[PDB]
Order: sequence, then C-alpha cells, then structure tokens
Amino acid sequence: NAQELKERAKVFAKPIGASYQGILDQLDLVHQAKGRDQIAASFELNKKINDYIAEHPTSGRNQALTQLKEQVTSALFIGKMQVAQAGIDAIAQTRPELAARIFMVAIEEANGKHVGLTDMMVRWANEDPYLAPKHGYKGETPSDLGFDAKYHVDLGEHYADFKQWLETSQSNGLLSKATLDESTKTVHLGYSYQELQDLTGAESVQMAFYFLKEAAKKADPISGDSAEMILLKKFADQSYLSQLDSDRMDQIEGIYRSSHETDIDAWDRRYSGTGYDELTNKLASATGVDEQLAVLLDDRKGLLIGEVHGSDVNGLRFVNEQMDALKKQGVTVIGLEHLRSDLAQPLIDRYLATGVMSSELSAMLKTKHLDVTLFENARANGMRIVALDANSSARPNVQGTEHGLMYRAGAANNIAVEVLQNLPDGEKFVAIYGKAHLQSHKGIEGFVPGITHRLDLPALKVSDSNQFTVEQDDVSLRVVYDDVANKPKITFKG
Amino acid sequence: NAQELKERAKVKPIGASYQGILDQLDLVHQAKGRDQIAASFELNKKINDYIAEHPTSGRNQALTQLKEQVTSALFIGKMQVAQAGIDAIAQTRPELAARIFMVAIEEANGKHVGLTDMMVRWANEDPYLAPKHGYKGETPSDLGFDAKYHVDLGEHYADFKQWLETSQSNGLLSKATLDESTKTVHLGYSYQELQDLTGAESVQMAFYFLKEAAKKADPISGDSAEMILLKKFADQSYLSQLDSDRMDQIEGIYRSSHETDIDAWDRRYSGTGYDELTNKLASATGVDEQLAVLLDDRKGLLIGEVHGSDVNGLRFVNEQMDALKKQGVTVIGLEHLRSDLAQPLIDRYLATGVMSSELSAMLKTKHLDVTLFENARANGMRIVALDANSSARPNVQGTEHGLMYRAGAANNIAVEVLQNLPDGEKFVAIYGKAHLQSHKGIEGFVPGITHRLDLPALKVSDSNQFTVEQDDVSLRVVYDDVANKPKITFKG
Ligand SMILES: [Cl-]
Repeated sequence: NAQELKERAKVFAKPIGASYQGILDQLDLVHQAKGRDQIAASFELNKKINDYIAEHPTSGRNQALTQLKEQVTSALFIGKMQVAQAGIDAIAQTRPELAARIFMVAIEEANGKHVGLTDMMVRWANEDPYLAPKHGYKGETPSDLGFDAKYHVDLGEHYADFKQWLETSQSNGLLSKATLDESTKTVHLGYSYQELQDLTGAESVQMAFYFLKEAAKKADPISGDSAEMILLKKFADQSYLSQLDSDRMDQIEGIYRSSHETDIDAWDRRYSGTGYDELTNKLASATGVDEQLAVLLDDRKGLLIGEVHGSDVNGLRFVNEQMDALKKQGVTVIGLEHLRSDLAQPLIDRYLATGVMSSELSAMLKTKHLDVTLFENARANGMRIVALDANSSARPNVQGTEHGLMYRAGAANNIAVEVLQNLPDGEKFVAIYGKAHLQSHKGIEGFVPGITHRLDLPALKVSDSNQFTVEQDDVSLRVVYDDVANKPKITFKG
Repeated sequence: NAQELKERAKVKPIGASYQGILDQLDLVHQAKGRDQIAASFELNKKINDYIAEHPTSGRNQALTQLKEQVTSALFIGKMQVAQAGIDAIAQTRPELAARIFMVAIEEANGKHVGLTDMMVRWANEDPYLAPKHGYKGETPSDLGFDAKYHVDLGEHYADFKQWLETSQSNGLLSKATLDESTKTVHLGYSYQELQDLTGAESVQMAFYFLKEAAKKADPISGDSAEMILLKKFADQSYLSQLDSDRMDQIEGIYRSSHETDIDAWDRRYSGTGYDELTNKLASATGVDEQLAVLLDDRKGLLIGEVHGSDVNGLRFVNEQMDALKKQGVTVIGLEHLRSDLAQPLIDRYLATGVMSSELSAMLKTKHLDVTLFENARANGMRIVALDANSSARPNVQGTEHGLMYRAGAANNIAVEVLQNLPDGEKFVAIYGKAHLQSHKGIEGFVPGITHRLDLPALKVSDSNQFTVEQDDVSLRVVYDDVANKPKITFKG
C-alpha cells in the first residue's frame, strides 16, 4: 500500500507527467494526514485520478490507478457506509471538501445519530446553486490590504467608470473596504454581492455596483450565469468561497436539528385554537394599546409581529410610534429581518453608542425604507436594534422546484432565533418579521418550524388602529413538498 | 549696475547663498505681474540673510547697492510712505508683503484710504499671519486629495493608527493616508475641520494623539497645539491658501465697514421705523401673521442666539417649517456648520438621501438636531452654512482685536452666501446675537449682518413671537487701543 507505487514509478518507461507525479504527492499526504483531513485528501486523490484517466484514456498507468481508486473508495465506505457511497462519491469527484464534510456526518449517522441528515445534505449539495462547482479568482492576491477580500474582479474597460463611482463613494464614506490596482485594472472588494445590493440606496454605490455587474456579464456571456454567479464562479476569493460553502451547510445542518428538536406539540398546547393561554379572547377583551402588550408579554420572552411584504408596514410603524408604550412592559430590544447582521449590526452598535450614523448604515436604511427616526428614538430611549438576518439566508433558485423557499425560511429563522435567545437575561424583545416565517413552512426533511415555535411565542399581527391579533399557525404547511416524496433516500441500518 | 553682478563674482567659487541671489535676480526679470513683486521681496530677503550670516565679505557692498535699487524700484514717490511697514513684513515673509503692496499701489492713487495701514498692522498683529515654514520635504502626488498636514508621530503612531482605522471603518477621516516607513500621516483635513468632527469618538481620539505628537515635537516653544501644526507640519499649499484667505477677510471687512449704507438702515429699522414695525408684531399675534409682515418686500429674516442655553432659533425653524414655506422661504441659514467641508456633504444628503458619516458627526458635534435635516429634505428645502475656517478667531495679546476679526470675517461668509441665492427665494438664518448688531472695529466699525442685508435683528421666544432687538449704538466705534497711532496715509 505505502511501499507499492514508489519503486514502480522510478522505472522510467516514460518521463513522469506533472499531474501524475502530483498523484504520488497527494498519496503521501493521505498516509501522513490524520482525522477528517485524511478523508478530505482521500476524495481529492480520487479527483486527481479521474482527471488523469479522463485526460489520458489509454495509458499504462490507468490499470494501477483504477486499483488505487478502488482501494481508496473501498477503504472509506465500509459496511453501513456503503449506502451513501454513490451520493457522496458523485459530489467528491468535483467538490472533495464538501463531500468530506458530508462523509463525517455519515459516520455519525451510521451510529444511530441524526437520521436522514446525510440524504438531505447529499440532495442539497447538487440542488443548491451556491454549492455548485466553482474556482473563482486563483492568483497572487495582495496581503497588505486592511480588510479581508471577497472578490478580485478584473473590470477591463469598465475600470474607468467604476473608478469614478468608487472614488465618489469612498469620498462620502461608502464602500470603504475596496482598493484598486490600475496595473491589472482589478478591484479588491470586501463586500458580498448581497451587501452591495443593500447599499444600493446611495446613487454612488448603485452606479459602482452597476459597472461591477456589467464587467462580470461581459467577461462570461457564453454561460447562462447571472451577474451574481459570474462573480462567485470566476472572480471570488478562495477564502470567501471556502467559508460560503461552510455557511450554507451550517444552515442546512442547522435547519435539520431545528426541525427535529423543536417541541411543536407544546406550542399547539399553548397557542392553538384550543390553547391553554386562551390568548385569542384575552387581548380582544382587554381594550387599549398598553393593556394588550401586558397580556402579550407576561411570562413571555417577548413578542413577534407579522409583516405582509405586499404593503403592510404596521410592524415597523407600531415599534417606532408606540416605543414608549413598549418600554413600559420592559422591552429593550427591537428585531428586524430588513437588515443583515453581517455588516449592519456593528454599524448599529456603534451608532447607538456614539450617536454618529455611519454612511453605510444610512445607505442601508434608505434601501430597506427604514426611517431614521426609528434609530433616533431607539437611541434616545436607550434601546437595542438587532438584525435578525444574515447573508447566509440568501434564497437560492432550485430549478423546476419550490425548494428555494424552504432554505430562505429555515436559514433566516436560525439566524433570527440565534440572536433572540442569546440576549441578556431580563431584556425582552419586539421583533418584526415576515408572516411566512412566523407560521410553519414546508421542508425537505420534516418541516421548517416557524420562528414562533422556536421561541415559544405566538404569531401576532397589528392593525392600523394598534390592535393585536393572534394569527393561528397554518397546520397544512407541516409537510414535505410533493416533489420530495419517497424517492431513493440514503438510510443506514443502525 | 543691476546686471553687473552676473559676471562680477564669476570672473573664489560662488557659494550656494550668493548663487541663490543670482538665480532669484534672474527670476525677477523673467517673472511678471504680482509674481515679480513677490520675487523682488524674496530677493531682498536672500540679500538680508546673506549679509546677516556673512557680514565680513566683499560681496556685501555689491549686495547693499542691489538692495537699495530693488527697494527704491518698488517704493517710488507717494508709495514711499508704506515702505517702512511693508519692508518689515517683506524680510520675514515676502508673499504676504507682496499682497499688501498691490493693495497699497492703488491706495496711492486714491482708492480705499487706510486699508494699507489696516493690512500692514494686521499682518504682524494676527498670530496666524506669522512666519511659518511648515513641512519641507517630499510631498506624495498620488494621495488623491490636497494634503493640509504632514505630521510625524514619533511614539504616537501606534495609538493614532488605531483610531484612524476605526474612523475610516465608519466612513470618517477618509482623506488621510499613512506612511509606516516615515511614521508620518498625510492628513487631508484642517485643524478646525477635525475640531468640528470631535462629536465622533473615533475622530476625537485620533485628533488628541495628533496634538500630542506636535506638542512633543516642539515642547520648548510656548505655542498651542494648533500653531505647531502650521509652523512645522502644514503643507506649503495649505499655508499659502490660509494666509491668502485671512487677508481676503481683512480686505473684505474694510469694504463692509466703508460701503454699507448704515444711515438708510438705521432710519427705517430703529428710529421711526422701529416704532412702526413693533406695532405689526404686537397687533398681529398669529404665527403666519408675524412672518407675513417680517417678509413684506424683504430678502428674509434673521434670528439671534446665545450659545449659553438659548436654542429657540434652531428649534423654531425645525418645528414651523411649513409655515415659513408659505411666505416664500427655501434656504435655511446656519452659523453652527462651516461651508469648507459641510456644504458639499449637505448638498449630497439633500439630493441622494444618504447622510455622510462626516456630516452626521458634525451635526452631533455642534449639537444640531438631525430631524431638522430630515424635514428639510422632505419639504424640498435647502440648508447652507454661514461660516468657514477663514473666520478663525485669533488670539491677539493685550487687546480685543481678535473679537473684531470673527465678528467681521464670519459676516462676510454669511452675507456673501445669503445674497447669492435664486431670484425670489427668501431665507431664514439663525446666528449669534453679536453678529446681528454692530460691533467695534479697527479701521471703522464692523457692521452686522442686518445692516448689509437690510434686515432687522429678530429673536423668537418660547411662545413663538418675534421681538426686534435694538442695535447697540455704543459699539459703532473704533477701539481706544488702535485710535490715535502711527497711521500710514498717502498723498492726494
Ligand atoms: Cl481634495
């Protein structure tokens, strides 16, 4: 095994190829590496073998390589693990890092833990466009930058116009994390595609972002890829792509456990039509704004107000107008899905502390149509404003299905619940979120429980006259999509 | 024998000092306009410095004749009266003296009597116009902005870099690049601009270490942190621009104190006019009733203020803004902000909707309400700054002529901006009480903003009612200090 292909390679029948010699070096890495690194290098070994065999269909090496690949694949998938061999190998032949992570989850699932998680990941790995094969910009990136780069775009002839709008933005405090290079006519961005989309409120960024997209689309017109995908697949930084794949799976692996560990029975026992709190007629009977808030906050962590994206703005209105009323009940936090916690959270914390609103923050507030008065009043009353969403929740477009909505629902809820549960002891919250997230939602392995089930609170909805109404959960949505059905599911026997 | 020195010393080796005089002499003949005058004073400076350092050289007599010729060539006839004054300034700083000269040339003919004495005396009296070399060295041209300072932080580079990057992360202090090689900072903001951004903790700290670096760089001299930055770290371009603007203000204050028709104003705003005007606001007690008469065939109105605790001016315009729009108000004047850096940021905010991090910082620094700007943009109103760094209050030892400067220099910024507005659009400016009424001067007396714009000095109370404040006539006089001194007057 170890001392097999060593002496045979020395017999110079033909000069050793650069790619083939690399296979021997990759094989040395497997025997030396330990833990899951060994497994990651093992899938990489088979990937290098496929590329050699495909590029050299008829060579004397092939027979030795097929035995190696057979011996490597057989060494990884043993016994119960053979059920997930076909699915993980398929992914491993392209993304060995992603396949290696699924392999670790399979080892644990083979020992009785987290049933169906491996299938969900294997199915989602090829079903999610963000986890598709991608290399990005792989060149000599600059290390002296004052920030972590996300894109290394080459604008070509668009460099002229982009520079104008980038310099105009930086002059007004916008797009700080961005440095140019006229020698190569490339830009080194420190902002995600979604982050730049959030700053579009400012004309300066809108134009800078416009030429960035046009530069990408012009650089790859043959593929149907959109402006966003071209930047990831061809101009993204290796470190950003490495974390992006990790963050996407963190949500999937997070949506799974949320869909199985949530005590949904007790939520129905408390807030259903036949709930013991009988919250439906209590807030209806009790008149006044402050009385309704009392019943909605007694013995509770906080409250969750709905928002129909069509034209409802009562959530953001009530919290801004009736902030003093809410302060009486003891709420020192205001949650919103409108802002991303990745870039907006630190800027909000700095604003509430100092009192000076940063340019990037002011830009986000115009894009998301959030009034500046909400933040002025919040800082005055001594309150927090937390972003209950992140870039991780980016809704993908699964072709021919409705699975994209499932990810958005669960991914965003994970981020929203994570922040609300880690608040200081005693401080209650008043989060405004979409109506779709407050009630149940269809999944691909059980069903995505709404943010209400997660926090043990009811789904509320404020009227134009400040009257709270309990919105019953739609039980019909507690099922998997019809396109999931009872297809070939990777299931172990232990 | 003006060009005889070209081959006298040439036909021991010529030193760099004497060669500098020869090179400077050739520059005088080649240069023209005011540059020739500036080069002439610079020539006499080199001659003075050569003789002062080499008092025992055969070239002194040759250079002494050259100094006579140049000095006698500049100050001819009636112009000789301003020789002793302008020459004293010339040996220390010729560019400043060159500007005074141009003004003095035309004064000899009859225009602006006493402006030369004002400038000549203010050149030495104003600490900002003192000699200042600034930074002598390499100036990077790829900074992307006009650098105002090139401070060298010895043991404070570590702490400054911390708050600078913390500022840039929040969109503050973008125009400032570091050089770890020399441990210097190519700062693109002025001293007052950083003071106006003190509201933000990020800047305040960086501004604190910026001073400490300067204080330790020159601890022996009893100069303030600000002056040390000018005298040893300011960019040559910024120093030339600073001295220019300071003299423009003095020259601008003279015009105001001699061209403003104070009689026409005083007759219809204080004497019979006050009694008749006071009855309008007294009788008509409505909110719109008062604004109608105060804007009756007028450019606008001016509300006074006392920085102690009175903030009715800022509070009134923010609240009843719609009421002001009915009579014809559009522009909203404001002393608190300074046009130099704030005006472009305001024009952006009102247009694009996104507030600049630096603007937001300024608003908190000057304790301005943010909703004033929000309501302005929504109602389609403009906000302009009626102040600048040009009106930098100077500390003149043993006298109160420093108060005179800001009183007049600030009004020039206010008046020039308020007058140059679209035809038909009225304005509502909030300013200090001192600036609305008359103030003491050095040549004459600095007239307030009310006299120049032909408006009254109003002051809104807590119950929203305009009360006309009488102009203090006692202040319409020159200081007892400057009066009856060596006056520099020309022949008719
Ligand atoms: Cl500039």
